[PDB]
Amino acid sequence: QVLVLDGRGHLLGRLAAIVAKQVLLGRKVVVVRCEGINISGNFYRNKLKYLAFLRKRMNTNPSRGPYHFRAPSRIFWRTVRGMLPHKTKRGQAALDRLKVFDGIPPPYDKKKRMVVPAALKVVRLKPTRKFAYLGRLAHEVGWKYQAVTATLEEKRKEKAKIHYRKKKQLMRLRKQAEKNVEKKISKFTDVLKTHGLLV
Amino acid sequence: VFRRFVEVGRVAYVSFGPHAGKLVAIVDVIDQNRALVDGPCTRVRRQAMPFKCMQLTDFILKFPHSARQKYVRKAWEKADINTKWAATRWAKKIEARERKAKMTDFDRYKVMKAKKMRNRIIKNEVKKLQRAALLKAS
Amino acid sequence: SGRLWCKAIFAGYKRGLRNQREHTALLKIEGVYARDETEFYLGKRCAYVYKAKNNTVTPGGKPNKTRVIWGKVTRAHGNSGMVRAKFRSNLPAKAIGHRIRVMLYPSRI
Amino acid sequence: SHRKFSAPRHGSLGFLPRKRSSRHRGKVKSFPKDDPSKPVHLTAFLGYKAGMTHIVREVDRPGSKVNKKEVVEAVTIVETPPMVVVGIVGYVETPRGLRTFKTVFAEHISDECKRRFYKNWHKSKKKAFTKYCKKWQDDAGKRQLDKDFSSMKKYCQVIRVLAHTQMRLLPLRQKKAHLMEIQVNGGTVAEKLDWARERLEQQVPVSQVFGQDEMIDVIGVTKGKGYKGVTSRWHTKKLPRKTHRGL
Amino acid sequence: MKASGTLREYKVVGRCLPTPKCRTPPLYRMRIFAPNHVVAKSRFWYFVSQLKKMKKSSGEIVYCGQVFEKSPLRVKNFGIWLRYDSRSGTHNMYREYRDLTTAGAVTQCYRDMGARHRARAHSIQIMKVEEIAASKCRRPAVKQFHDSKIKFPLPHRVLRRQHKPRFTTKRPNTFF
Amino acid sequence: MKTILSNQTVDIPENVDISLKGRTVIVKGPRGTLRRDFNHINVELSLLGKKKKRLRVDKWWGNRKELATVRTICSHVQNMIKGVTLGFRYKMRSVYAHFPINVVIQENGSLVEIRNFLGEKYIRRVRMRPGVACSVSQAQKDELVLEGNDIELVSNSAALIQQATTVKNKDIRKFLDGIYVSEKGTVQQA
RNA sequence: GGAGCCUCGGUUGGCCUCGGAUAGCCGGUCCCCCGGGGGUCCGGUGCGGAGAGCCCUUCGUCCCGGGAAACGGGGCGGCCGGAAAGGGGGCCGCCCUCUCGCCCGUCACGCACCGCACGUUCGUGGGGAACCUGGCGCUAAACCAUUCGUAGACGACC
Repeated sequence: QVLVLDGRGHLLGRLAAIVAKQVLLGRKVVVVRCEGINISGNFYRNKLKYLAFLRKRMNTNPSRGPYHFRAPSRIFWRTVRGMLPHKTKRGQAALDRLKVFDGIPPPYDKKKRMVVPAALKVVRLKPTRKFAYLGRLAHEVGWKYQAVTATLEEKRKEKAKIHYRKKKQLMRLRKQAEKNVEKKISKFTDVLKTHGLLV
Repeated sequence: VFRRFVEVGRVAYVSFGPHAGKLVAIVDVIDQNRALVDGPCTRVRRQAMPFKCMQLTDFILKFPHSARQKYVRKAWEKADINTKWAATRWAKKIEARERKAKMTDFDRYKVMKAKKMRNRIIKNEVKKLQRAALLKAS
Repeated sequence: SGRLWCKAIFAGYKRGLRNQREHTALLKIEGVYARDETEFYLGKRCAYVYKAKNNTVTPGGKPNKTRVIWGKVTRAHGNSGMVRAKFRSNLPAKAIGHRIRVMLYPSRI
Repeated sequence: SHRKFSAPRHGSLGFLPRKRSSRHRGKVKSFPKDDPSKPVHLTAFLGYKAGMTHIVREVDRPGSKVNKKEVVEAVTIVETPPMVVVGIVGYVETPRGLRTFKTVFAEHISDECKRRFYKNWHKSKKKAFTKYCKKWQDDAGKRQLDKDFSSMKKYCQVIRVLAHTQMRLLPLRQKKAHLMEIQVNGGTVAEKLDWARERLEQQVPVSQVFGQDEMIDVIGVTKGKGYKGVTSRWHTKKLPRKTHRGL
Repeated sequence: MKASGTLREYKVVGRCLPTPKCRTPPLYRMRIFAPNHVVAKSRFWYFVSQLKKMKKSSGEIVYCGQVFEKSPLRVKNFGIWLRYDSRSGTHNMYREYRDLTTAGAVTQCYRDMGARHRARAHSIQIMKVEEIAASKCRRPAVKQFHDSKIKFPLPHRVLRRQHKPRFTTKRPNTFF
Repeated sequence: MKTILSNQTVDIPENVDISLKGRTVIVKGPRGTLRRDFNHINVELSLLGKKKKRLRVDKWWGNRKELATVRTICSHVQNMIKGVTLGFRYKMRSVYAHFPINVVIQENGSLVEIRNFLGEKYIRRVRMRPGVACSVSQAQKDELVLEGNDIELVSNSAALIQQATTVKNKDIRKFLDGIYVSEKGTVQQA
C-alpha cells in the first residue's frame, strides 16, 4: 500500500504535483532517489533561481527566516510543501505520509520502485532543451554529502546486479522447465490460452 | 536507427478514434502531421487520419501514390494482408488481450484452477532442477 | 469469507472555491478514472464505517464498537473518475482521505 | 538618511551568539583530513594552562631588521601529563552525516576516568563498567569483542580513540579526569585499528603526538568575565558626559 | 467573425431592392467563409458595402447556400490571398497550404495567421482561394511534399495515454 | 518549417576502420584510436555500404538550428580521420623583442616551462592535455611543435600557452611579446 | 511464555529490488578476446522473460477412484550471509510426522436461523491498569543540602 517512487528522470514540479495529490488522499508515499530529479531549463538558470532563494532571509533575525534546505531530499520536500495546505491540520497530517530520501535506504532498495511517466523527463520535454540535475544543483549550493551518496548508491547498485543475475538464472530454468514437462501441463496450458493468458 | 518508414503503401494499425483496432493503408501524405489513408477490405472508408492515431507496421504493399480504392484493394488482396496479419505475434497478443477482457466469472474460475495446477508442476520441477544443480557442482 | 465492496476514498465535499456544501460528498473510487466508467456505480449504496468508544447495537449481532453512515452514489462528478455521494448524515470532516466502502447490492446487472 | 562618515562595524558577526559555552572542555570541531600515506598517529592532545613567562632566542629570518639578534617572546606553559587510552569508537559514513557505529572500552578503567561517569562520587556505589569489566573473562564475551572488532574493519571509516588525563599527577584541586575522542589519522582502517587496540590502557606522552618547532591550534574556553554592558562586550564609543539616562 | 470550428464555404448572392427608378438590380455573388450560414450572410454585407454602395436595409439576400468540396478525397495545394491588419498598417499576403477542402485550408490559414502574426479573425480579409498545381507553388514548406517516392519515419514519439497507467513500473519506450 | 530530411555522407578511406555503438563513434588506425560522444545531438548515424566506405548522418523534421548540427558531425568526424591517419602538428613561434623566451619541456612533452617572459621572475608552468606530446624543433630556434591525435586537445593545449603568455596593463600593440600559433598542419604528408 | 478488563484507532490478499538507454532497447548462444567485460550470432520490440503484469486464492468435511508428489508436508538444535535508517532471510542434522495437503471425479454430512446493515482482515494491533503461572534475573542513580570559584545578577556551570 506504499507508493515507492524513483526520482531518476522525473521533473521536479510535475512529480511534486502528482505526489501532493496522493498524499492528500491518505496514501503513504516515499520518493526515493531525489538527486536523480532534474529541473527544466539550463543549469546556470536554475542555480540563479535557487541562489536568489538563499538571499531571502529575515533581515532583523535570519534565525527565524526561511529555512533554505540544501539536501536534495529536503529541496523536493520543500516544493511539495508548497502545493499543500500546510497551515491546516489536514495539510500537516498529509506531509507525514510523505517520506523523501537521497539514495535508496535499506527499507526500500529491496522493494520495487514506481515510475510516474506523466512527470518523466523523456516524455515531457522536447529533446533539445537543457535540464539541471537536482543533485549537481544541490551540491553547488551546500549539500555536503554528494560524494558519500555517490558511493553508497553505487554500492547498492552492484549488490543489486548480483540479485538480478541470480534472478534471470532463477527463471531461465523456469523457461527450460516447461520444455521438460510439456506433456503434463498440456491440459493446463490450453485453458491458459483460450482465455488469453499464455498467447 | 529507423525501420518503419511512413511511405506510400505501408499498412498501419489504429490506436484511438472510431476506427481503432483495424488496419489501414497510407495512400499519400498530406501534411507534416496528417496523412491520407485507406483500408478498403477493413471497413475503413477512405479519409485522412493524423499520425497520432495510428501505429505503422512492417507490411508494405506497392501501388501509385494517388490511386483509387479499386487499385488498393487489388494490392491489399494480392499480398493478402489480413491472413498474414492475424498470424503475426502482434495480432496474436491483440486477440489475447480481448480474450481476457471478455472472460466470464465461471471462465475466471476455470482459469483459476487451471493456473493453480500449472504453478505446482512447474514449481516442483524447477525445485528438482536445483537439487541437481549443486549436485553437478559438488 | 471475502471482501464484498469496492474501495473508495472520500476526497471532499461539493465545494466551489470559497464555499463548500456539506450535504454532498465527492468520492474517488479506485480503478475508475473516467466519466464513462462511472455508469456502473450510479445508485450503488455506499457506507462510511468507523468505530467509536461506546457500544452500539448491531443488526444481527452483538453490540460492537463500529458504526456506519449509510449513503448512495447520486451522479457522476467531474470528467475523470470522481463521483458524488449523498449520505443520511453529512459526513464528518475527520473522514477526509479515509476509506469508505461502496457496495454492490443495488446493482443494475 | 545615510550615515555621514563611514565606520566599520564593532565586533564580529562570525562569533555571534556570545553565550556561556555549553562545554567546559574545548571540543575539536574538525580534525585533520587523513591520508593512508602517513603512518598512524594521533592528532590531538589535552593540557592545562599553567602560566606564562619570557624566552630569549636568536631570530633567523633573513631580511628583517631583527635578524640574527635576541628577542624576548611571551610564552605560555601547558602542563601535559600523559594520557591513558581507554577505548575506541567507530564511525560510518552516512548521507545524513557521520554516525557512531560501535564503542569498545578497556578491561580495566582507572578510578580517575570513572569519576567522570558520576555527578556525586560520595554517594554513588561506583558500579560503572563493572559488568563490562566482566566481559573479558568469558569465552562467550571474548568472541563477542572479536566480533565488535572484526565488524569495525568492514564498516567503519573514521576511528577515534578514547583517552583521559591524569588528574592525580596534576597539582589541581579536582580529581575527575577529562575524556576526549582523538581521531587516529594514518594508514588504512585495519592498521588504524590494530595500532589503536594495542595502545589500550597505555600512557601516551606528548612526544608521540607533537614534535618541536611545529605549529598547532589551540581550542579552549575564554576566561569568563560575567555580565557586561555594550562598552565591554563590543567596545562602542562612550557617549559624551552630558547624557541623561546613562552614557 | 470568430473563426470557431472548421469553417465552411457559402455562395451567397444578393441584390438591391427593386425600385421604379431601376427595374431589377444586378446580382452579386460572393464566396464567404464562415462557421455558420448566419454569420455568413452578415459577413456578406460587410464586403458588398465596401465594393458597392449597398447596405442590408437596401438589399436582399437571394440565396444562402453552402458549397461542398468537389473532391474531398484528393490532396490539393491551395493558394490564399490575404488582407490582414497588424498593429501598424495593413498588408497583402499570399499564403500557401496543402489540404483536402478549401474550407479546410481557409481554417488552416486562420489558425496560422493567429499563430504566426497574432492577428485575430476580425482583422483578416480572405480575397482569393485558388487551386494551383505542384509547379506553380512558391512556399518551400509545401513543395517538400512533392515526391512520388516520399519516405520518412516517425521520430521520437510523444507518448500519449501517459495518465491511464499513471503509476507504472517500466520506463516507457519511445522508439516504435 | 521543418525539413523532411537533410543528410550528409562522409566517405572514408580504407586505412580507417570505423565502428559505431549507437550515437557514439570510435575510430582507429595507424596513429592510434579516437572516440567521440554525440549523445547530445539527436541524429541518426547510419553506416552503409559493403566494405564500409561511407558514413552518413540524418536528421528528420529538423528546424534551422537543428539542421546546423548535421554537418558539424561530418566536420567533427573528419577531424577524427585526420587525427588517426595523419595526426595534427601545431607549430608555434615565440616572437619577442628584448627578452628571449626561454622555454623548456619536462616529462617527454607533457609539461611546459616558460621562464624569462618579458623579463619576469615568474615561471608559467603549463600542464598539457593528456594525449599531446610537445617539443622544441631542431633546425629552427624559436619554435614549439605540438603533436597528438585529437584536434580538440592539440589545439586547446596550444590555446593554453598562447593565453598563458599575455601582457597585462600595457599596450598590447607595442608589447607584441608572447607565443603565437603559426601553422596548423599534419604530422605526415600523403 | 497463560486468559480476561479498559483506552486509541485506522485498515479488510500479497509483489523479494538490474542498471539505464529513449534517433533505441531486451533475452539467449557463446563459434570469440583478455580475468568479469567486449565482440559476435540467433531470437523478441506498439514491450507477453508484458505492472495493460505476476503470485496466492479461503466454505468445512467424511469414504472411494484418476492425475500429480516421493527429492514431498510439518517440527528441535547449530551454522553462515546482513551496517545508509542492519531479515525473526536462507543452509544442515533431529525422535516424530504423511501419501492428508493441490487438480479432476464419487459418497454423504456440517442451525436449511425461514428475501435484508455495520459481515470477511491485518490481529497475540498500539497504549494503560490490575490480576495468572513458572523460570531466568537484577540490588542503582539524579536533585537538594554541603563545599569549591577556572563560574556567577539569581538560576546555571566547574
